[PDB]
Amino acid sequence: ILDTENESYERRVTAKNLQDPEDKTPELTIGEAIEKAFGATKKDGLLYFNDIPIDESCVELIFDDNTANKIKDSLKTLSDKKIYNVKLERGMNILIKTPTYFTNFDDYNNYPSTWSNVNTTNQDGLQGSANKLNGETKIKIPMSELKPYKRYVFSGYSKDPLTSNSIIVKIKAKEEKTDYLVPEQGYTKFSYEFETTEKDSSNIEITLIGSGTTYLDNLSITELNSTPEILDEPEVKIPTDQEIMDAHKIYFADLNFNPSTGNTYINGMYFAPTQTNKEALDYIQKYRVEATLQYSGFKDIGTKDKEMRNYLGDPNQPKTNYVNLRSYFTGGENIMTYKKLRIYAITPDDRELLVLSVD
Amino acid sequence: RNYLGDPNQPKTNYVNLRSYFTGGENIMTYKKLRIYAITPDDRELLVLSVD
Ligand SMILES: [Ca+2]
Repeated sequence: ILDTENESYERRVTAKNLQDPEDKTPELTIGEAIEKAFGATKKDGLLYFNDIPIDESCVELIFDDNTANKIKDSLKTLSDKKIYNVKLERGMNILIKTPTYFTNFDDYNNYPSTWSNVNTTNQDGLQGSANKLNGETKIKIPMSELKPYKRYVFSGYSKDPLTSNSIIVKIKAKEEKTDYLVPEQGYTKFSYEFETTEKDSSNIEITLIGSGTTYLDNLSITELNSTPEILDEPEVKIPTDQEIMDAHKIYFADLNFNPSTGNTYINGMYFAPTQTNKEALDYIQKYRVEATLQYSGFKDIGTKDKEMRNYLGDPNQPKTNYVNLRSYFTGGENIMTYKKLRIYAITPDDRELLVLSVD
Repeated sequence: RNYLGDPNQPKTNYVNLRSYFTGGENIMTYKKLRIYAITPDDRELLVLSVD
């Protein structure tokens, strides 16, 4: 498969299966297969699609387990340790992802803005020139040349012929990731990852600071996948514990009178609606009450749901919370006024709050 | 509501002061009162004032 980040190409090519003598099919190394599978050209021994460099250095490569392990040991045996020189067997599942942004300091400059330190005067890099510049090279991308919610990889090659010193790599991205690189005599790939967000967030900034003379080439950036994220919402408005007790600050007790020694034994309750509490009287779902009955004392009487009757019985007045003390779990007895009583508002989350107390 | 309660008269705007968010109390006449017409676009306009 080819990535070629405007349209993909997939091909199929016959393998040899060395374990059969009667298969007189030709034998092909990987690199040989690629040039025929995509009509690629060899400008310098490197493979070029139309002008896009293609080999182990300039691109990213992706393998299946079998297809990778069958190279893992087929390389330590070969004379040349280049992958494109490994042959082809059946069932290899390969993938060639091309960089979206690439420079070898010889032919290719994808990057919109250029690096702060160039030094293209060289003959190293495994290819043409190489960035020497013992100093540091920054790079800034406006994030407008990037797919927003994706993660890319940053690949390239580094060597230090005196194998003494080393480099840092900062990536100002989703996160500010930190990174230290120890190059070697020969070149080595690094391929550090990072994530982008927000569709013109802060310009994404990659800085490379290294003390002592350093050598670079084939700096590739290339997409991998999408990353989910979350912005900013209107969330659960758990109102308070105070506005509850500010919603019930206005109440009225509906009373059923007794003709003999009239002491207005309670029939129920309300909680007055005004302009403000019409949100705060709504979160209270249950009502715990404990009262003082007639023939016995101060019993605990139920937590049944509210009733939502018309306030004061005035049909024009709206409907608001009614706590029918009559329907609670009394033994069947009335509830006097001017003696002890307490009503608890219990939020749905089992968090009781006192809201008034008869004293 | 029906204007003046006369069923032959048409239906026109009624502002039921009783159904408003009073604490449960009446509204006297010959003492201060003001009614605001609020257009749907949240643009209030005074339309009469008891004085
Ligand atoms: Ca190069």
